[PDB]
Amino acid sequence: RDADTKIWNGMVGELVYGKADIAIAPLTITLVREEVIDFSKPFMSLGIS
Amino acid sequence: RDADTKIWNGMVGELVYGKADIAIAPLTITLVREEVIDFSKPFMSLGIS
Amino acid sequence: TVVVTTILES
Ligand SMILES: NS(=O)(=O)c1cc2c(cc1Cl)N[C@H]([C@H]1C[C@H]3C=C[C@@H]1C3)NS2(=O)=O
Repeated sequence: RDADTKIWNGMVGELVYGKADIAIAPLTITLVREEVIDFSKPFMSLGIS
Repeated sequence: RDADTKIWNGMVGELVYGKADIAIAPLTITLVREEVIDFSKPFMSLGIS
Repeated sequence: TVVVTTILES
């Protein structure tokens, strides 16, 4: 999110604003992304290393 | 699932059949369980060892 | 057809 204009960018913006249908991509499952688009059960696990 | 009877047992069986509201349990997210009950996002990661 | 968005990361 842009902090003031309150529009999404990126691939999450492409899904919210109807441009695309599915984001088969390394998109991290976060809280603030979950509220505006649904996420699958995660297909790959990772962490800080 | 029971074989030849098609009746769930156990903790999944209590949620499908309405006796329980929520399962805070070591309950493994699998395929056939997802078709009958919704899971949350995972809260621990593991494997068969 | 279905639009699959993704990004160019190896
Ligand atoms: N080998 S791996 O780390 O790429 C990997 C990682 C994961 C796998 C399977 C593999 Cl092979 N499945 C799990 C799945 C099982 C249930 C719990 C989370 C999803 C639904 N997600 S995961 O924990 O993100």
